[PDB]
Amino acid sequence: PELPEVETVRRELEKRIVGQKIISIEATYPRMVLTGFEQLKKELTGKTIQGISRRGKYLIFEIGDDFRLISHLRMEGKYRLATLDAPREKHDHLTMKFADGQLIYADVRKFGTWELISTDQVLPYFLKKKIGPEPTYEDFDEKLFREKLRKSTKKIKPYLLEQTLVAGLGNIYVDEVLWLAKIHPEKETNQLIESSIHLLHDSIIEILQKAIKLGGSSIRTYSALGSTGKMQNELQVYGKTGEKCSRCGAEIQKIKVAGRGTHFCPVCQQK
DNA sequence: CTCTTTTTTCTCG
DNA sequence: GCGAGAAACAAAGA
Ligand SMILES: Nc1ncnc2[nH]c(S)nc12
Ligand SMILES: [Zn+2]
Repeated sequence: PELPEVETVRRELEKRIVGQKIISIEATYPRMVLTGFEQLKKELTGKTIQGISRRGKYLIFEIGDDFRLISHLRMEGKYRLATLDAPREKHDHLTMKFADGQLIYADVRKFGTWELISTDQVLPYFLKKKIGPEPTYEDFDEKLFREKLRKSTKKIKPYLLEQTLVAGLGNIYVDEVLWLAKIHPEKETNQLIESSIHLLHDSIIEILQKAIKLGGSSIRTYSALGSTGKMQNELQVYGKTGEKCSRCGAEIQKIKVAGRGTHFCPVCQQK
């Protein structure tokens, strides 16, 4: 998932599991708990979920006053709220069991991670990761964004994907943002003019906030939190290779940029 | 059978 | 410090 999908999961979890006491925690893939599974099971069993927050693409469970469980879903991670008697599915790895149901984490590729850290170590954790600002008008300052772009010779798409200029863009939304802002993904950032940077800054906020409002992109929408998204119906370029651009009518092209599949309109996004 | 395709963090030169 | 490519892993399609 990208930031809008993670935010959708966050909202659903906030509505449903806040106030729930964890009865037990089980793992079939304990290796994904980077801070140690037995240690996490010992610390969190019997504790109450107080809230769910998010930073970039990271989900943060607030459990008791002193613990935070940092979860990253990476490429394919999925949570679901299931009955206590629900059968196990092939790629289910972890479960938090409550008195009236359970929260199951599944991940085909086993890339997702869990890390148990203390409340006062959350802000240093994200400082160490060098995560950039949230994509909001309040936190995403265009003036610093402009200065960072001016100083670099990096290509705009991979630089945006680094999460340092702004947090939360992944392959789908970076392609969508660059098409909306009429910028070629291989454009060197120090070549961008002030007006293009302004459009890019606002397009990042607008696309991500629209995707959040629509419940994220669910191209494969089934039996998991955040699966009822409608943003996939609003995609203009991502996965639209060979289809026509809604603005000019040229065919959308797919290329490889820094190892990622990249979808763009060659007319609207001049090299 | 092989090769390619689908977030983060590393090695290598 | 940099870019390129690989690594973690599983599965589907050409
Ligand atoms: N954390 C990242 N660093 C570099 N490139 C990236 N592409 C995506 S998606 N995430 C990252
Ligand atoms: Zn176009």
